[PDB]
Amino acid sequence: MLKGKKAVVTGSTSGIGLAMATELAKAGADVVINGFGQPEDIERERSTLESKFGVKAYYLNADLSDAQATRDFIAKAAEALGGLDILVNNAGIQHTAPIEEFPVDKWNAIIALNLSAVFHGTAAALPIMQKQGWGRIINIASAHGLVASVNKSAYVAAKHGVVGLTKVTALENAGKGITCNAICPGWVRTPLVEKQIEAISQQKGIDIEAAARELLAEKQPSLQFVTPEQLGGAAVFLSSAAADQMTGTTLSLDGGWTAR
Amino acid sequence: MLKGKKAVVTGSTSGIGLAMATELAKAGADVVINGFGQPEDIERERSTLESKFGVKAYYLNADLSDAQATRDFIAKAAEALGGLDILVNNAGIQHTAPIEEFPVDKWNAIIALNLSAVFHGTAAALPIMQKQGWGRIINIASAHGLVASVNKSAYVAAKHGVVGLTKVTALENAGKGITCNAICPGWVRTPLVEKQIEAISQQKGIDIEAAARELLAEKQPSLQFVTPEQLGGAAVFLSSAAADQMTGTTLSLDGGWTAR
Amino acid sequence: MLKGKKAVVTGSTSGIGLAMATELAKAGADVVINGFGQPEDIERERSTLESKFGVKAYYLNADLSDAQATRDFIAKAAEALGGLDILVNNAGIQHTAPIEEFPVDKWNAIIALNLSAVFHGTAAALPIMQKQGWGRIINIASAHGLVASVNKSAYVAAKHGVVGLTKVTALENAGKGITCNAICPGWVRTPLVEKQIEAISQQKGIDIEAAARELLAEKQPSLQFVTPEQLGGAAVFLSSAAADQMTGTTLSLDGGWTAR
Amino acid sequence: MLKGKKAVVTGSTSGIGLAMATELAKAGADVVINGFGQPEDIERERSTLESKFGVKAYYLNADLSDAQATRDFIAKAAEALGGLDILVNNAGIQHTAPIEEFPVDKWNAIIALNLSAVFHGTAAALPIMQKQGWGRIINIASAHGLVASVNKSAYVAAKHGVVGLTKVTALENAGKGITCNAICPGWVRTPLVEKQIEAISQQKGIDIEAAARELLAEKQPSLQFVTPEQLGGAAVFLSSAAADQMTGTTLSLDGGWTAR
Ligand SMILES: NC(=O)c1ccc[n+]([C@@H]2O[C@H](COP(=O)([O-])OP(=O)(O)OC[C@H]3O[C@@H](n4cnc5c(N)ncnc54)[C@H](O)[C@@H]3O)[C@@H](O)[C@H]2O)c1
Ligand SMILES: NC(=O)c1ccc[n+]([C@@H]2O[C@H](COP(=O)([O-])OP(=O)(O)OC[C@H]3O[C@@H](n4cnc5c(N)ncnc54)[C@H](O)[C@@H]3O)[C@@H](O)[C@H]2O)c1
Ligand SMILES: NC(=O)c1ccc[n+]([C@@H]2O[C@H](COP(=O)([O-])OP(=O)(O)OC[C@H]3O[C@@H](n4cnc5c(N)ncnc54)[C@H](O)[C@@H]3O)[C@@H](O)[C@H]2O)c1
Ligand SMILES: NC(=O)c1ccc[n+]([C@@H]2O[C@H](COP(=O)([O-])OP(=O)(O)OC[C@H]3O[C@@H](n4cnc5c(N)ncnc54)[C@H](O)[C@@H]3O)[C@@H](O)[C@H]2O)c1
Ligand SMILES: [Ca+2]
Ligand SMILES: [Ca+2]
Ligand SMILES: [Cl-]
Ligand SMILES: [Cl-]
Ligand SMILES: [Cl-]
Repeated sequence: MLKGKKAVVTGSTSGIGLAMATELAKAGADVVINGFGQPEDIERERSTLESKFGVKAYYLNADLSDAQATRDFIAKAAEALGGLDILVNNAGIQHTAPIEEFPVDKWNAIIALNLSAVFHGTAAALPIMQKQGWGRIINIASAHGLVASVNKSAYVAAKHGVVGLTKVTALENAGKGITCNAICPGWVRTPLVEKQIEAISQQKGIDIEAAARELLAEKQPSLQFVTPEQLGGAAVFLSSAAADQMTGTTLSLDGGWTAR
Repeated sequence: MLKGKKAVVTGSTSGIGLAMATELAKAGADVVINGFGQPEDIERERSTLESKFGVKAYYLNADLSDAQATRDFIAKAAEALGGLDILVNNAGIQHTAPIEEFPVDKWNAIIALNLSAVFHGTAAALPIMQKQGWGRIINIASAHGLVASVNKSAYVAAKHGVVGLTKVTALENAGKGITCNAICPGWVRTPLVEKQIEAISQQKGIDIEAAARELLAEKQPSLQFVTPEQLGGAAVFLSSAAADQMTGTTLSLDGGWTAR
Repeated sequence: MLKGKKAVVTGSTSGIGLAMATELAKAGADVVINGFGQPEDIERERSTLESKFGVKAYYLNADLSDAQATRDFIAKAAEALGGLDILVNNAGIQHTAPIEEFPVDKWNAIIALNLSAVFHGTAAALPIMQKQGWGRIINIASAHGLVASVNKSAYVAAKHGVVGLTKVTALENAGKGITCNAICPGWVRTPLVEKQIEAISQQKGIDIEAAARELLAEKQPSLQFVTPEQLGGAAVFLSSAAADQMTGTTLSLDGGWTAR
Repeated sequence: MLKGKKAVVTGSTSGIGLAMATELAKAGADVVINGFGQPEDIERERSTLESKFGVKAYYLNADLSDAQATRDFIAKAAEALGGLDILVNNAGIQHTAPIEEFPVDKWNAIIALNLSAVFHGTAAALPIMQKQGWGRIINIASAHGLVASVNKSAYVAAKHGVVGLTKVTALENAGKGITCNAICPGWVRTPLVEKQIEAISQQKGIDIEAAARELLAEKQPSLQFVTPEQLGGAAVFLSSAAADQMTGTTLSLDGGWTAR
């Protein structure tokens, strides 16, 4: 459904980001992968996109925690793609600790990437989409953008802001043919959560995978993880014309996390 | 995208219901419509379905406001298709008036259909899906299942109820291959809506299309109606394996209505 | 605080409702209580209520599930008070049980009491509060009016309904000097809940005071029961002048229940 | 009554913060105000707080936008009041502008003061309350912490961030005797707002009162601004025992803003 569209995905050299660039390409969209890692992989990964889906893939490095760098990013990203229809702010970092102790430097880091990066990101993007008369800004928030969890102050503060920011963007460009929504995922066994499948498994020491099928049991009623492909799928739906009038809202995939 | 699957939509003889079945059929699925009207209009709609999408289309009458009648409906609808994977409880009605002047028979009439029917249609269908190991319950609430408007008590109550019933249904069958979600549409220009557009037309004694754009410019920030066709597309998505972990939540297609 | 103010509280011969009336009286209001029980016990509460707080207290039996009786109730209750400034629709019932197995009668009754009863009582009251230019309609919903939970479909539904209905009331009478909010309590150790604690203690075969701690843990993080006197104090406050602008919202007292 | 207890209110030299401190004092609590302004107007309000409520009112200058400054502030404040029982993080600023034109400097300033400040404030304040076993943290978010309005990206994002932070604060200190809640008020006629009123006045060609009516008209059903005094009443209620079990939730006084 997305043939001929130009999309950009932040933090997409791995995890949920990569799975998304994956599905958008499959939908027939040219994509601008972004993130960190061994140049080799990133290339094998970008290279592999044009192979599976027959679209054009481009890689641009950018530490999206820096406002200007981020803004200069999308601009170059757009230059490479020769346009900019779909922007998906996905890059993000997680840190655990009770407030009174949360490192001050970590707090600023999460806010700067998990939230601020979304704003500047959008800022630069909008003029282009506005000019065109069509656009899909897809912010990747999380359950923790609607509800809260212990010792994740910074992460929850950030995501809650992302969701809120999403609304503003939606209303501000209402009817313009442009939409902004925020996918709010649950438990996705990636490195960001694998660090918590082993942390919760050292305070009990019990099986490393028992601390997982347990990790879920406490938050996700489905007792099953949410696969990145599925998220990429949701990003594809948001980009369809079926969603022309779905703006400023949140789309949750959390095995029933928010239902209770 | 749904080849083989069997679907059912209450109140699908016209309006949003009909559009729902149409996209489910278009996606390759046998559907069972239902509703009121001139058998002539119903038969053409039922047949146009088998003709345009090359699938089996069954018609079943039932005054879903009747308990055993609706529960019976479900089973008889399961024999018609020879199984039952998707259920779209979309039947519903309306009445405008201030709380202290809302006929008690209207209050009832609404709660019976708009809320109770979803309950009876579910309980009847659940045992079936539970045995198949797969299932989809799509309840068509509204924006009035999240926020409220004047002189629509009954309707706002039942929707707020369908949303909460949706939540419960999702939790009781988590990880069983069955998901339950609520589509909370915004203004869709149907007859149920055309009735209020005309009431505004006369109240302010203004144009009929001038009274339309007004109804929008009050709740729908996009100033654009939500096409039934899109809602049928959002229903198709809730059926895709992409939404296997999307359960017990609402899917707002409202042009910004709940963003503010 | 409320010296002189004339209040009414459905289902107050016991538990939460009795508390709601107790703080109301304690705050200087004349109160009308109602509900089932032994005419002896009922007289005692009404009795104590009078001489302990120095205000008039009346009783009025009426089965609130009877739409017609309940309306005659407020008018009747209004006559004894010679006014009606505050209305608290508190009465309600529970019934644990899956969906495919929820007795249609158990659903009908909870819907008739927990939801419909609120509507009628409000319709029968608004008129009075409207003419005087001051009113307080305090609805007792529940966290389950905000989020769902297994085997409690009828309850969770009706509760969402109340929150939704509450909003409509507030909007229809906004500015008139009448406010409408919904108190949403967490676990309150009352007969209604003890009954569930006695089931968990039965199912798991553990100590009763233990099952109580286990009940709390699951949904209520504070691990401390919400107290009646508390919900009472909250109801009082909603009647203060600070609340004057607080209308059509939910006041949640659940020890974190809905925060996660 | 809060006699004995000690309280702190950021940004209280005027506006909502000032009315907040006046109510806690009237309740009998010794308070510490903070903010900017003319040392005479500051020292004036400070005096009235003692000469009118018979309590101790200390003053402390500090640019809450600075992480360390706010962390020492609560430090000195505690040492000043000889303790810290109630923290009211109120300090905040606004700036209207559409995402694409919203000043980067203007953004980071709003985030540092409308979100981060709440963080550090809470970070230094907790240790004290934790050791005491009792505490109250009152965050002054806004209706824009639940919903969104155009051209307020920074502000909306920050508020949600707060409503978000509020939850983690509560959860983390759940059952400890310390609660965290957020007051999300609607339009409160203050400078911050008179500025938005004078923008609609000179940008539409009409009275400064013609615009006010509109300001409310659009978002506030009650068509009446919320009074800074009422907010204080809320804050007082939150510090009461009636609210011992009310934690991690928002307390909205918007006049129906969020009900629709
Ligand atoms: N893992 C989960 O359960 C889960 C749940 C909900 C939401 N999310 C979100 O999904 C998105 C990706 O998280 P993840 O799980 O994939 O973690 P990840 O570790 O798997 O991915 C982080 C991605 O961001 C890149 N990144 C590194 N530095 C960056 C920078 N300065 N700017 C931008 N990107 C940078 C990484 O190299 C990587 O590609 C995030 O914003 C996170 O909110 C994850
Ligand atoms: N129009 C909107 O803006 C809008 C917005 C939100 C939700 N909805 C919902 O969409 C669904 C359809 O509403 P609509 O706009 O299509 O109105 P409609 O008038 O267009 O459709 C009502 C459908 O129900 C059928 N119906 C008649 N009697 C019935 C009965 N006894 N039992 C079951 N169905 C019966 C009708 O024949 C028709 O097919 C509803 O539940 C309504 O909540 C509509
Ligand atoms: N216990 C909790 O944790 C909890 C939590 C949230 C909400 N609530 C609500 O508090 C309200 C009171 O519940 P409860 O815990 O006090 O149960 P309860 O058993 O303690 O009280 C029920 C009250 O309703 C009366 N009642 C009996 N038949 C009635 C009828 N036909 N019509 C009206 N009232 C009738 C009862 O005699 C009693 O006074 C309810 O609507 C329930 O939703 C309770
Ligand atoms: N006015 C409204 O309608 C309204 C509505 C919702 C929320 N609020 C909130 O009320 C709180 C106060 O807003 P306001 O309306 O009173 O604006 P205000 O202009 O009236 O008050 C701003 C307060 O912050 C102080 N301030 C100055 N520099 C500061 C600094 N560096 N750090 C901290 N504080 C500083 C000011 O001196 C003043 O006391 C805010 O966080 C704002 O969210 C106001
Ligand atoms: Ca929740
Ligand atoms: Ca709203
Ligand atoms: Cl947690
Ligand atoms: Cl309205
Ligand atoms: Cl707006």
